Amino acid sequence: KKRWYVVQAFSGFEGRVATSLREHIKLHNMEDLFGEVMVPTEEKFFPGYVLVQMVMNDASWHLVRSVPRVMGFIGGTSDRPAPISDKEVDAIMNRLQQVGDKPRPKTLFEPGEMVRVNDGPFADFNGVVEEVDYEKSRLKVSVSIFGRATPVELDFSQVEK
Amino acid sequence: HARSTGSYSLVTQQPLGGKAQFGGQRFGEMEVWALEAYGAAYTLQEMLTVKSDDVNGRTKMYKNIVDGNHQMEPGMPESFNVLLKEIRSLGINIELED
Amino acid sequence: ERDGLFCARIFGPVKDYECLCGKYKRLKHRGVICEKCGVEVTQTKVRRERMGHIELASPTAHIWFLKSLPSRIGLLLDMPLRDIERVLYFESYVVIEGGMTNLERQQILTEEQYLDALEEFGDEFDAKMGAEAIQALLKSMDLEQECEQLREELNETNSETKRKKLTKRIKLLEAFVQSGNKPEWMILTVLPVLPPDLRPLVPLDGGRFATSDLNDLYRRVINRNNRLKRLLDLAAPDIIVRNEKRMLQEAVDALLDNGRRGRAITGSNKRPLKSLADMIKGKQGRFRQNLLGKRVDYSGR
Amino acid sequence: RIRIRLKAFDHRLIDQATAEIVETAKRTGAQVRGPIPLPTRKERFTVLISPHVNKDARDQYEIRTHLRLVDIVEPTEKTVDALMRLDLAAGVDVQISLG
Amino acid sequence: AKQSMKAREVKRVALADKYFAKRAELKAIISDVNASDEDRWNAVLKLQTLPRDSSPSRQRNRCRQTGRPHGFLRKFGLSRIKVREAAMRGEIPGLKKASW
Ligand SMILES: [Zn+2]
Repeated sequence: KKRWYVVQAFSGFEGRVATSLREHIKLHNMEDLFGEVMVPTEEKFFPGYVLVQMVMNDASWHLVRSVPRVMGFIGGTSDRPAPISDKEVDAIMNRLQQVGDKPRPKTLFEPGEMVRVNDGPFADFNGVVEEVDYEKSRLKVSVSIFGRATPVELDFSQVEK
Repeated sequence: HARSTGSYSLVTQQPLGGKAQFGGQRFGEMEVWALEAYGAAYTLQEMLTVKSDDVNGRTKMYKNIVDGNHQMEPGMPESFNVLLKEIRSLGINIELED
Repeated sequence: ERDGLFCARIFGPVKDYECLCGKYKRLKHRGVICEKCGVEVTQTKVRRERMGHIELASPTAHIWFLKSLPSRIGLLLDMPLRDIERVLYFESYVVIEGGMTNLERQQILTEEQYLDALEEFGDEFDAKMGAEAIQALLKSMDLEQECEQLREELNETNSETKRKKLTKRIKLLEAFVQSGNKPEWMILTVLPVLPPDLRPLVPLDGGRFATSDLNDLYRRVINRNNRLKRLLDLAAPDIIVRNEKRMLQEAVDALLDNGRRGRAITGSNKRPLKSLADMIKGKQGRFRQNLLGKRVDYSGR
Repeated sequence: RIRIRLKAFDHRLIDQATAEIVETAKRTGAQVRGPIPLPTRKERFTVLISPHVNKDARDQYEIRTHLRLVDIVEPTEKTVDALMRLDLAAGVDVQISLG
Repeated sequence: AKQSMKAREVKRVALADKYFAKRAELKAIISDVNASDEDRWNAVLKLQTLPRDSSPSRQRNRCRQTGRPHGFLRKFGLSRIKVREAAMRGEIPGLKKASW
């Protein structure tokens, strides 16, 4: 039985840490002591932590800490580092996309009249949105242009609440 | 080198240092001790409030000198307000009573 | 940045009597704040006196009251410095009014001590850790009650060493009651930020900004605090938020007095960066360099 | 591409506005599409001009709403943002739309 | 028109503003072919119960200056007579005498 553990890497080199970890496994051929390696990603939590299905021998512990650009495990102590849980894995299995679901297929940011456009033509700008076309994913934000609140069809992702 | 009134530093409103930067000579700590050692009290007050730090004090001083007045409105050093903001930016609550 | 460290609405307009973005270019309506600008309308030196506050997600105890030798929280909660730091850096648990169990109030707990206790005293039992637990301890510390006890303890003993150890603890216990200082004010909950004007961002001769060290410190505390708020939104597991709150604790402790904790942080290149307490202390602080000795106009050499 | 719909009652004013917009575009960015005149809306109205009765007595008014379609092919950093500053003549409803 | 008439109109408008959500809902219910008969009946009865002035088909468009019911224009909110005056004065933007 292989239980999960948390590894800390230099944040930013995480995919390269995951690749080097798989390669160190297939070098030192402790293939029966490693199951997977997770870096989850949303359309990126967790910011700098690598999840490893593993068992705990001191040889495999030295293996994971001899993988380059890895600081160490995160647990209660450094003698016997800590696995995480299992009761919160059943609820996480039913839902694995809480920060990008179809629960609210419309408003991604409170409309009202306070928003800023940056991914559209007029970048680094803010305006008041009277009406909105959520159905067709459109916004009528009236930006201040030539001393006038002129509206402009902007994208939900293009603007920022 | 000589300086009547030149540029002023940004974080603490005191004159700049050096010659290439048109600056004023450092009235250091031992000179403050040597003026405490006499009875010179107004000389030290204008030497570290009017001539150096207090911005409204030194504009009042410049108007008073070019009008013949010869008088100082003291005020507070602005760098002491910087000390209050740096101690206050910790968890410490420094104030000014009364 | 709206609204970042160097904000408009939180502090003031860069230009004197001007909305930085665009309205009021004369001297009539000094104060109006349109929605397009989210900016106040006052003087250029108004930002030097105005200060901001960072809502620290996780409580962080002050380093000046935890490592002053003797620590302010060390001789007040009757706990050794070593044990205080252990719990503070998410390496030890602390009990707080457990209940009907066989455990003290000051006595700490380890992973093994908690695990067994967790399966034992699953009901009425409280054993937190970090500044949060520490705060509670201080918060729930009847000052007056301790006075009499300490005073009675000093009059019911003859131990020389103990006498001096008891007189130094009761002195700081009755002094806190004499003033309006609370025991829960030791832990920082609403970290204050120094005025931008006092942490100036000027470019040198060229096209880049030579940034101060305090902007690195505040920007790291805010980066970590945003990460910790997002993880408490997402319900990350225990070890993730313990490392996250521990990194926030070390970030706050590095902002206030850098290097009093283990080896000081550094930006460029290996030299440590200068914190607030290092703007106060030393030969080049504010006392010895700008308040006792000043540079002086009408002077020559 | 940024489509811009200028609408106004006075034609001269509209023209002036359009030119200004073009100028604003052309200095910052490059390849302004051009000021394309769409059809004018001549919304007419008839009314009886007597207070009481005389039905053949009538005034026929109209409001000529003019349209100008200006398009900008390359939205740069500098160009799109510029619009905010350059203020045009009053009584000209503009309507910018990126994409 | 009288003051009284104007007041009445205003009241009607207010009522309309108030009761729109409910009334609309009721109407929808009544329409909905995929619904119970009893429910429909209730809805119909419910509608009756609501005030009459709550209906939008009750309120007459009057001139915003004079309250004259007839000769109205929607674009201007004014009766013909007043509209003409406005036009003459320059008070309606864009409006001028048309010939073709
Ligand atoms: Zn403004």
